[PDB]
Amino acid sequence: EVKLLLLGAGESGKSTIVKQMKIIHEAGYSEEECKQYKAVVYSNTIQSIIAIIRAMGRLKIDFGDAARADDARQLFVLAGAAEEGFMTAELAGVIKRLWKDSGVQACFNRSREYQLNDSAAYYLNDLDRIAQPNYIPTQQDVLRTRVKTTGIVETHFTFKDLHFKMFDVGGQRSERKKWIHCFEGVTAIIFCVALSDYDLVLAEDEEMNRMHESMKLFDSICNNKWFTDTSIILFLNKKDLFEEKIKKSPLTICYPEYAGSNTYEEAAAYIQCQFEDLNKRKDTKEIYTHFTCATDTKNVQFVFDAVTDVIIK
Ligand SMILES: Nc1nc2c(ncn2[C@@H]2O[C@H](COP(=O)(O)OP(=O)(O)O)[C@@H](O)[C@H]2O)c(=O)[nH]1
Ligand code: ALF
Ligand SMILES: [Mg+2]
Repeated sequence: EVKLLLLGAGESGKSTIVKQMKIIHEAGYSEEECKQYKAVVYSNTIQSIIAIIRAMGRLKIDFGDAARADDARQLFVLAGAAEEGFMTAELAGVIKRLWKDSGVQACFNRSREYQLNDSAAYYLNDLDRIAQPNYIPTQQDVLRTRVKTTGIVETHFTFKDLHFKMFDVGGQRSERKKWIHCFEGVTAIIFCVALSDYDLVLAEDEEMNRMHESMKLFDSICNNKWFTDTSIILFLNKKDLFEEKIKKSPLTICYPEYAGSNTYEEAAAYIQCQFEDLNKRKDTKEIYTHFTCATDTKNVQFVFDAVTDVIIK
């Protein structure tokens, strides 16, 4: 009986790691379970297109083609069905024309300037498929869903003859007050960090850099004497989004003294060292770091397999 606790700031990938356990250790989501997320997919998709159109006003960005104005009006007239688990070929068209508009795209490419779901493009780019009549979300569609965790979620599974009890909590500031309820008998903590957060700000605070917040959290948990005997595993998550982002957005936004290049390998090791540096007992305490893509099942499988042997030692 092993107890794992998934900690980290909001949207770091904790719940997505939990979803993988089902796919990797069980048999993935059944049809009835996939259908349950159908409305979340649609809700997520409609909320993402609205967040972009909402930002265009704030940033004063015009549509590329004047006619998009009617489509934008139609969107709100029709948005209500989507939430109920319904997508009409009419609504689908509206969203598709909007998504392809150059002004909408220009706004999309300035997303660090507001709050947008990591999966907006994933879904918006796959509209034809997800809008089909009789659509049932795929395993990846489920993994891509965004649903806020509030409270404590407990999940169980068997792996390598061990019975796992995985604990997951909410990372927003207002939720952190609930973390101490899970502190008992923890075999290992899996601290999730979103690498692509380096240039974003807190949903709960536009004055606070998202990566700095994680550092504050990791420093706290890692050096908490209560966890002196718990294995600290660090997942430097969203390696796939970081890879694409490092090429165009400067890391000096987060770490002003970074003198390396806009490359993945070099910028990734740097962030690793920043976090590993917070450990105050480097000779007595070990940090087990892994770079991950929580939405990629094969990646998570090989990484979880390695993490368990560590737990098995
Ligand atoms: N592309 C990409 N998105 C991810 C990854 N990890 C999680 N996501 C997406 O990021 C969003 C937030 O993750 P979630 O697991 O809800 O985070 P929590 O708030 O920490 O539980 C969800 O829509 C996920 O599908 C990753 O490595 N790559
Ligand atoms: F934003 Al998270 F679980 F911390 F939804
Ligand atoms: Mg969660």
